[PDB]
Amino acid sequence: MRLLYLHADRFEYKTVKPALKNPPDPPGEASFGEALVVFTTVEDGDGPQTVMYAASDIASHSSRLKVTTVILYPYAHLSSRLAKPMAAHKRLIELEGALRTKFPGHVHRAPFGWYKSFSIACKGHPLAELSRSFTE
Amino acid sequence: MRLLYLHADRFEYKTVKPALKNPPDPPGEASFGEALVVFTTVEDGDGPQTVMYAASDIASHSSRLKVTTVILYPYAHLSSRLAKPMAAHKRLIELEGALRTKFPGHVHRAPFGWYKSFSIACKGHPLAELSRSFTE
Ligand SMILES: C[C@@H](O)[C@H](N)C(=O)N[C@H]1[C@@H](O)[C@H](n2cnc3c(N)ncnc32)O[C@@H]1CO
Ligand SMILES: C[C@@H](O)[C@H](N)C(=O)N[C@H]1[C@@H](O)[C@H](n2cnc3c(N)ncnc32)O[C@@H]1CO
Repeated sequence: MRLLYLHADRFEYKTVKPALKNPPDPPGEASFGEALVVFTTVEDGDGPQTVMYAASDIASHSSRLKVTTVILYPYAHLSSRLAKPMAAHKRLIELEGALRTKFPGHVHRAPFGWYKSFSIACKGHPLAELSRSFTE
Repeated sequence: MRLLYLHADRFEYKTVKPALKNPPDPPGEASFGEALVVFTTVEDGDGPQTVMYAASDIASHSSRLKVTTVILYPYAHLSSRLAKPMAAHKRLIELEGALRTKFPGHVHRAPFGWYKSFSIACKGHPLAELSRSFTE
């Protein structure tokens, strides 16, 4: 699992066209205030332990930033070892569930399988932008 | 070299604090209209051939999108095999020079060595967001 932690003053996205033949999440759109935006690439070989590591780190980083909103934003472009679409959608479902057990704020899981337009205003401070890898 | 091609309706950034002890580029800020924003991570082992590959692909992708502006945005977070700061600044200088020989539009090299705040409005269409690796 490759992740990118963007501490944003603002985030919003809208799904456009389907990217997979059968996108497992309905289309949609959302906009946010301050939020840690976690760009998430599920990698071939992520399982439950990977998920719990990532959940723990996401919650601890958020606590550091004092953020109360976390967006889990599926992203196919952070690495060159992706899990297949089905497996990836499952791990993201589990990652959302797992993060709720470690983080008291708002957790928003963005839809998986769509091309999306997004806007972000990413903060300029030293820890606004960090990358993370998790494995098992 | 790891790259991320973000086809944006809009982009802007401002440098905040220094990130290296001696940032080789002066501080600054800029804002743009439509533009391909190339998030660039220089990897340990990039040389001249890597640069020319990336320049060729950047120019050809831009031609596909019919964009006329390309931002080369140094980014330390796309991979886990970075070149050292000096080497990376050099390759980005060369990448900017090389891209001018293949792409007729505006090429903006963002400053290297700063923490930055940025805003992007990234397009929703099928090729608005692509990743690329180049090696030699
Ligand atoms: C394209 C860009 O605008 C958008 N943001 C996008 O990347 N959409 C992805 C994810 O939502 C999802 N997806 C497929 N594989 C994966 C994976 N291994 N890990 C996470 N998501 C995946 O399916 C879409 C196409 O790959
Ligand atoms: C932090 C985030 O807001 C900002 N956008 C940032 O990443 N700043 C980077 C690059 O500008 C540059 N830099 C250092 N190493 C590299 C490298 N190997 N490749 C490209 N740039 C590098 O030095 C800064 C700190 O790593």
